[PDB]
Amino acid sequence: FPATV
Amino acid sequence: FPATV
Amino acid sequence: GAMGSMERASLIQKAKLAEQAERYEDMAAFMKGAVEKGEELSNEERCLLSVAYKNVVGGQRAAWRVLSSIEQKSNEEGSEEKGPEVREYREKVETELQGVCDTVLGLLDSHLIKEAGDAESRVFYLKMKGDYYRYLAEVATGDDKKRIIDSARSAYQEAMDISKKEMPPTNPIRLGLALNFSVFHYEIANSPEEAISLAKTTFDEAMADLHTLSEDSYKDSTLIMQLLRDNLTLWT
Amino acid sequence: GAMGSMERASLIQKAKLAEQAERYEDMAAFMKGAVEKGEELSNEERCLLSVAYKNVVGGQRAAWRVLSSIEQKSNEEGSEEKGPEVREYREKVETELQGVCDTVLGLLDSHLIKEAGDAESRVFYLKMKGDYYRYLAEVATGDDKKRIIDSARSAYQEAMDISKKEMPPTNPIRLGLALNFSVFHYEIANSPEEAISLAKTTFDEAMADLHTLSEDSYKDSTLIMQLLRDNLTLWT
Ligand SMILES: CC(C)Oc1ccc([C@H](N)O)c2cc(C(=N)N)sc12
Ligand SMILES: CC(C)Oc1ccc([C@H](N)O)c2cc(C(=N)N)sc12
Ligand SMILES: *SCCNC(=O)C(C)(C)Oc1ccc(Cl)cc1
Ligand SMILES: *SCCNC(=O)C(C)(C)Oc1ccc(Cl)cc1
Ligand SMILES: [Mg+2]
Ligand SMILES: [Mg+2]
Ligand SMILES: [Mg+2]
Ligand SMILES: [Mg+2]
Ligand SMILES: [Mg+2]
Ligand SMILES: [Mg+2]
Repeated sequence: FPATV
Repeated sequence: FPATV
Repeated sequence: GAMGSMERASLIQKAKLAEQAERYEDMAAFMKGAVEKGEELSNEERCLLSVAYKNVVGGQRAAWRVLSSIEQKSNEEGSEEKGPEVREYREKVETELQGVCDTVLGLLDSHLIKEAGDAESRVFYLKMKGDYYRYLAEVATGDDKKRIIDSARSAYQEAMDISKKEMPPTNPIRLGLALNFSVFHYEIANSPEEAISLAKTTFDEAMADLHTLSEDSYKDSTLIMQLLRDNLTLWT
Repeated sequence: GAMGSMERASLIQKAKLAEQAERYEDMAAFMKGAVEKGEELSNEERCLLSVAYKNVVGGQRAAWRVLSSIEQKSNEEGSEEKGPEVREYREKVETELQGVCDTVLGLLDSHLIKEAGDAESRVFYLKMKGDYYRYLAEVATGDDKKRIIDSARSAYQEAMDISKKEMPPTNPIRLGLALNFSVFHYEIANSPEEAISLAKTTFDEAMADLHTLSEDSYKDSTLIMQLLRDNLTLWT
């Protein structure tokens, strides 16, 4: 999965 | 901590 | 409101303790209680609220993905019928996830966003609104799916508009908003080119503004810029 | 019983799914429902019950230790008064932990132990009874603390007596019982010599019986024997 914050 | 199962 | 009898300051203090103890459901309940006191939140308090719910919903999303994968495999050809249980349990986790998202969106709508006038608070809350609609979109399949996606898009877009007018390109909230909206484009809106363009332009504009920053601010900004780069590497 | 309307087999199936999704509270609730159907549990079902509650209570214990450490530091000299909140939140987690332990002990008493006649089931359940009284003892400070410790000791001792008569020295349940009873001696009963003696004798008697085992049984037994050795290394 891609990075999110 | 010591090991328990 | 089960936290109605506890002092605001005590709720914040216990949220911090719950974080130290990795008790994120408790942390979220304490922060919900703090929000429901009706006062605006400080920068640190907004972080506590976001950390708490990000961890709760993140665990739910991870579990939903495991169960959805099992359910998909159970529906392939040659698979042996195992009954309604996988679907039922995936639905249970899904309904709990939706409940958490609805709770967060409810706090944002009643009344955090409407009282947030500074860019650092308003952008942060609108980003959260986009994020929680995005998590609803990940599990949505009904008549309202397009409206859920559009609600995420609209919140992110309002946050973006404010952030570009009122924040420097290295502001970590602006960067994190762009990171997440780019992920929205890639994973939710089937717009990988928009996702890539947004991540790249955000990264490049931040790079050009790093020269203005102290060492500590530089560390904060470059941390998020690296996440943009990580996603670009995944996608290209 | 909230799980009263769900089939036993469906509860077991969902417990396995919950384990795959790392949803241990759900797993425990499903296994509690299965136990409450009133039938005996198979070897695999006993494992599911134990894994579920071990993970739930293990997380509670870890959180309790974090909070207890903060509370101890808040009571040292030179520490600034921070109010009742640390104690209150430690007490909240403690009460939840005690509730889980009481639930497990209740399932064992109503009526798993009394129907367990084979050594593999009876030893396993009596070991669990010792374990959950041990977790109660870790947090106990009242008039009943010595009785809680003695309840753990008594359950472990009955399990030990059966295990030595009815199981080979390499049986993994016998080994795990001895591992945990040794930890009880060291951490709860202030009996480090008994803890060390038990771990060493258990290890040596298992070593001498490994020659009787298949490759797969050997792997199972040596895994637990290594935990005994690890504790001996910690303690000597
Ligand atoms: C100081 C205020 C504005 O709030 C933060 C700023 C930076 C951080 C992190 N250290 O960069 C942080 C972590 C937090 C937490 N997890 N409780 S609150 C928080
Ligand atoms: C086959 C039956 C008697 O039950 C087990 C035996 C061995 C194991 C482990 N693989 O050694 C195991 C793990 C389990 C789980 N966590 N759901 S049940 C289980
Ligand atoms: S608000 C929680 C504290 N911040 C963080 O954990 C990191 C990820 C380091 O910074 C950001 C979080 C959220 C945003 Cl919108 C931006 C940076
Ligand atoms: S019952 C859960 C499956 N078993 C295990 O996870 C390990 C730790 C490998 O084996 C034992 C667990 C419990 C006992 Cl009493 C003995 C071995
Ligand atoms: Mg007040
Ligand atoms: Mg649904
Ligand atoms: Mg644009
Ligand atoms: Mg029936
Ligand atoms: Mg108490
Ligand atoms: Mg003896």
